[PDB]
Amino acid sequence: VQLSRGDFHSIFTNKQRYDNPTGGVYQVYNTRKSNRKNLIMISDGIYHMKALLRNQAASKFQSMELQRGDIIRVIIAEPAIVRERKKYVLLVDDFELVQSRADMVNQTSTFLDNYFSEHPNETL
Amino acid sequence: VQLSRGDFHSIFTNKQRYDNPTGGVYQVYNTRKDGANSNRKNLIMISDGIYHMKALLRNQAASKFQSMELQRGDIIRVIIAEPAIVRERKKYVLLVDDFELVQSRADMVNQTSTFLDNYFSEHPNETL
Amino acid sequence: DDDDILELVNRPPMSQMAVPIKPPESQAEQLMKAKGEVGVLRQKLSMLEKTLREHDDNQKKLESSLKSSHEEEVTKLKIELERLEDERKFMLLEQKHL
Amino acid sequence: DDDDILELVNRPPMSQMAVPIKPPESQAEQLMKAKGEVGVLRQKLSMLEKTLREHDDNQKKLESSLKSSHEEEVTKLKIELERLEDERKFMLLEQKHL
Ligand SMILES: [Cl-]
Ligand SMILES: [Cl-]
Ligand SMILES: [Cl-]
Repeated sequence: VQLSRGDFHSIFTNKQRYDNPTGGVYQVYNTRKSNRKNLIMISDGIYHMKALLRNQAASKFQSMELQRGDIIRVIIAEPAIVRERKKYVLLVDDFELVQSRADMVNQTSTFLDNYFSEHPNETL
Repeated sequence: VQLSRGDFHSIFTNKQRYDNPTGGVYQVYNTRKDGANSNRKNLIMISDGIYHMKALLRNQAASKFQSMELQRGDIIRVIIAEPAIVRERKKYVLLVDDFELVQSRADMVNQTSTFLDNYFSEHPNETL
Repeated sequence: DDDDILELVNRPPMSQMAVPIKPPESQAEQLMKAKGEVGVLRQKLSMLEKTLREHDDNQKKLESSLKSSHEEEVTKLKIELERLEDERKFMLLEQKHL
Repeated sequence: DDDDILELVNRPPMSQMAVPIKPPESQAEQLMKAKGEVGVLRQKLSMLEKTLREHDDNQKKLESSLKSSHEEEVTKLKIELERLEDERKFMLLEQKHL
């Protein structure tokens, strides 16, 4: 399955994407294998970023025991910029499993926050 | 270790014992080791050292026996009981409502005891 | 086989010291029974609240009806009193004695 | 720390389709809450039954009091009608000279 390559950059730079950041296909990059457990790392194939699972997504991710390599499709989400524009997060309220334990599309992706620290003018 | 020897015979032949069949020290002879919500597990075999007889655990005795996982060899002291003979003086039973644990898993005092009902079937002139 | 003996489990004990104890229930059975009871109690509460509102509504209706019936009776008697007061005044006016 | 991110977990969601689901509770935790809720609902029902009983009794006492007050007023008017009937009877007896 193909990921939504570079979509994390689109979420914070494109207004129509920022306003409705759903339908993206992403790979779980890292998890803390409570509350901290809802904070995961996800990959779009180019960039990796933090995602905060909330509501039915937090309950689903936990019961399904999802982990690094699993590919998900985001259904309900909100973008969020915190700590004086330094930290980026995708608040995920709902998603579906697309593929379980897939091989990592990108092992050496760029942290989204590191990209926006070098290009601060691009963000909405 | 010191069972009330032949007490089962005393309970069904002596009026004073029949009217208060308590304080006896007996050893669990056999248990049904049932489907969790069944009454059959409350029906056990007990020994006085001479005879073995059926005992029906009820009330707090039934609850204590199963939570304590009591079994063959355990020695108990009966505190609340009623003698019964059902199906017109054919089947003997001690209805046990309460008891206290004396000793856990002692060796059998008697492995070749006589079944009380077999004793009275042979001697009908003495059972009341 | 031993069903006639098992029939004695629930015979009333001669001793007042023999206490009945419900057979153990798994946490699963207990939780399900508690959820079942919550649902029935909510249904009974929702019903009884509707009944209380109906009884309050019916009291207001019946009291309004009672007061109207009472005011109608009082008005009839007051009209009758006025008629008799008028008969007395007519008698004094027409001086029938000549 | 990532506490600035974690504080967004209960932030009210933009979507009405995002539903809060509390973390799994064991059967032991749920049993205590369910038995607690049973106790509360049985108490609410007990108080509501008492309230329906009180209301019905109050409805009866108000009705009885209202009827007592009405009958006293009605009696007073009938006694005044009797007084006027007697006054006219006496005026007529005067007219025919006894
Ligand atoms: Cl993480
Ligand atoms: Cl047996
Ligand atoms: Cl409780």
